[PDB]
Amino acid sequence: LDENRNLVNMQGMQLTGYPATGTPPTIQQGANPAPITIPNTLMAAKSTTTASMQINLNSTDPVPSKTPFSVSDADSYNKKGTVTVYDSQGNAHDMNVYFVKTKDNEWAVYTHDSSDPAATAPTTASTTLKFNENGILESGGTVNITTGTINGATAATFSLSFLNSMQQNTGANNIVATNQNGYKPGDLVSYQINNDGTVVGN
Amino acid sequence: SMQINLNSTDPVPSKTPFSVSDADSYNKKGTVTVYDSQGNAHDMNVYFVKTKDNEWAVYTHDSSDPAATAPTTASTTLKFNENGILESGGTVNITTGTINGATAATFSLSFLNSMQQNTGANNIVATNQNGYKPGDLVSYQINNDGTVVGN
Amino acid sequence: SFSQAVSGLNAAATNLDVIGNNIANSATYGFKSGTASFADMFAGSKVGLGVKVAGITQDFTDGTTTNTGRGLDVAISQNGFFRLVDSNGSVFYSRNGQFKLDENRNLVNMQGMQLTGYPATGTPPTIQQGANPAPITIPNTLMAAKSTTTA
Amino acid sequence: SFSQAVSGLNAAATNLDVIGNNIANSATYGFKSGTASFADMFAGSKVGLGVKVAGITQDFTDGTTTNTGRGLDVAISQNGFFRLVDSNGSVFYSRNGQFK
Amino acid sequence: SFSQAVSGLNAAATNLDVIGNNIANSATYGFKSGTASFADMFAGSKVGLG
Amino acid sequence: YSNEQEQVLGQIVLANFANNEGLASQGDNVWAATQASGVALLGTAGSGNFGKLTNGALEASNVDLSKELVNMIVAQRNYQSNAQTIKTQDQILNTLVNL
Amino acid sequence: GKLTNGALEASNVDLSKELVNMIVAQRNYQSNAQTIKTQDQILNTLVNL
Amino acid sequence: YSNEQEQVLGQIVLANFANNEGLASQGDNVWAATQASGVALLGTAGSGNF
Amino acid sequence: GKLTNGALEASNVDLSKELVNMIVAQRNYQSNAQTIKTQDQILNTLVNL
Repeated sequence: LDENRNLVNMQGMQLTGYPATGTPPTIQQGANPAPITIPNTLMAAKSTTTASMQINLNSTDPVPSKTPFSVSDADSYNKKGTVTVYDSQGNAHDMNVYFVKTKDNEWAVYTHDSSDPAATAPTTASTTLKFNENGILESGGTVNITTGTINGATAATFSLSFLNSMQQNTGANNIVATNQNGYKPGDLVSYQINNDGTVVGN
Repeated sequence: SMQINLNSTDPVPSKTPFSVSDADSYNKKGTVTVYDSQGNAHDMNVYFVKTKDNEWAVYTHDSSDPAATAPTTASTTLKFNENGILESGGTVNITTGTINGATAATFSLSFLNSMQQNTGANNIVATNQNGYKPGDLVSYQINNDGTVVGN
Repeated sequence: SFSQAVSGLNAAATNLDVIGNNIANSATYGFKSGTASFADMFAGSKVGLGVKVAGITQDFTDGTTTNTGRGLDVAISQNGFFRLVDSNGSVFYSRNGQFKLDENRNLVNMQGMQLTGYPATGTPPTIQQGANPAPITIPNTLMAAKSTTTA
Repeated sequence: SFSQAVSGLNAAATNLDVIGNNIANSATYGFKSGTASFADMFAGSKVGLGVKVAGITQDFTDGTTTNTGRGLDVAISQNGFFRLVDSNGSVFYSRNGQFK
Repeated sequence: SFSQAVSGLNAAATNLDVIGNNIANSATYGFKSGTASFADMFAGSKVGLG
Repeated sequence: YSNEQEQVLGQIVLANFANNEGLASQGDNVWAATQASGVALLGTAGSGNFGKLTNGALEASNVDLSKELVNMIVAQRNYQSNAQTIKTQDQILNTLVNL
Repeated sequence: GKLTNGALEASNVDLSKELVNMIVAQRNYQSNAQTIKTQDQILNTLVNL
Repeated sequence: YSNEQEQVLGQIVLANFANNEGLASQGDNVWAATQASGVALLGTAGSGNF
Repeated sequence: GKLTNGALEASNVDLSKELVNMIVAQRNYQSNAQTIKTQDQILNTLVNL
């Protein structure tokens, strides 16, 4: 690895290969080979556009006792989960998702941003998950969610998904999977060459 | 040139106004060593103070000049867009002080490619300048492309 | 026609010298082994004119960390290089962490090269992570007292 | 060529002499161990001319304190050195506390 | 190579010295026993030096 | 200090390079940055792209004696093979001159 | 530091460390001797041409 | 000296030439300055081109 | 310097450092003999013309 960040041999000839273009970068094989370079260029942040939360629900859960909803009161809801998303500047938004059982196989989910101190607590249903005769999610698996505006950064709106969520006689409500496509800025830590020839920077 | 990365989560310093002695009065301090006409080294200190989200006042001082006036006015203002990219205020013409009668150097300090996002903390990515001091011949070489270079 | 045999003998001698040097510096804290890299020198004809040494490549893999114990001793893990300056201001880098304080109380290694770093200034002193690196000193002067201003 | 191996042998011999001095001095009140520090001798060429002994560093770690029952025997805990004078007035410093 | 066994021997010697010191203070009012804590020394390679 | 208070005198700076193989060794276990190695990137231990510092310890050399001895054997054999080639050319030239 | 009366500061030489270092040093010395032997054979080969 | 004070007596000078190859060897591991090598530049060790 | 009674100053010849120098000087001597032989063959091929 020379001073200009190119992969060269002992004599200085530059190694060539298919370059990566786009966001997220992928190898475009339709282009002519170009010298391979490894810049330190900090990686910018990606505001979230798609988030997913797969969860399993208990059938035997009783309905919340203390109507109405309060984000402060624990006994006011059945479950609470946290998903970390990222805005245009990479700031962390901690979406708390609240599960309240309304009727049989019907679960209202509320969304509240806890990272923004001036955000109002939701009072109306964000979505109503409907589970069929046996866990099988029926409707309401996808909802548009808008972040708060924190420290002048652009609020990131995204589609949050509950696909493949199930509601059966599970012992308790616990989160199975949470994923999101956003990330915060990062600096180059390492580089490697895979057995398929791809150069990957971590 | 000074490429820096700033954190968007930094609180505004409490101690107004900015004071060089007061560490609590500014967010970040950096140093760049420039050279005047004769060759004396001027350690220009650049101070970044956050005022409002997407706004950073920048002050400059000369740490090599004992007679340099205390900075009381903001030298410039960096404004970053909602995506964290610098929009305006990235270039400013700055003049150093006079040491032992040497002519002060007026140079353009540029904060190009500086970005404000959610990093770990305020870190200076790179600093550079095109001035230097007197140099004596140490070695010579002939490179691969035939160019003769003296170090 | 010894064009090839002489070059091969020279390359073998260079490789053997590199191996012997690696053997000799086996107990040199901060030493990295070296390996010669060879290349052929075909020139117009297909007869294979000879061989040449394209260079000597270091092996910058971290060595075993041995707790000698002496406090000043500092071992470095992963990437990084200790920064030193000689008496003439030139900048050098070393992985050897065997340091001592000289008579002027300046952190130096066995060869007297002054260890550098970010100095501290002010009252109380703060690490000037921006200030250009300076030689580190450990003065023995008595520490003054600060009048109580906040309790 | 020969110089690199000669320097390596000399450095190994110096290390072994330091080890022998330490091991012969295992029973010596106030003695401090020694360790040889080596440095390479690159000069212009990348071939690595050899190694050299940069110096011998003492290890001033406070040793175990052993009682003897003599009133003139005193040991320096932590840092500090006994100051002594010879016949000519020259000054010297020693950690050994056996006085008569 | 040798460094691994050297580190192991030094750790064993430290443990032996700690045990001997604890035994020597079997009758020492207000004394609290000591125990050495060990940790591996992996560095880059998967060999796990010492 | 003795007044139940401490001071900070300095912070050791670390250097990282784009090209480790480009550093030219000047001897005395010391490296110098040149054109091929690029400019030194300065920082602190444990932050950015720098490893932390171990106190009371020294980093030994990464020279394994077994590999060095085996490579010495192989290089000796290669040197003797090249010497045999030289002898072959010597005999060829002697044969031609004796004509 | 303070002074303790009626006692002496013993040496800080730990014997096991010295023995292990001696073993390492001797082996290093033997490796360098092997290097000298190899270069001696090289010079003999070149002379006997 | 014996009075616990050192005194300097002189400094060794180093000479560098524009053309080292032009020096006329006089034997006894000794070189002499000539017109081809040019006038010797004097200085101190560790500074400039010394 | 000081005088120590009941003691003798031994020689300062280290055998290891000497044997190595003996090997090196042997090689130098053999190289010079090889040069002599080369000049001898030079004179031979000139004479036999």
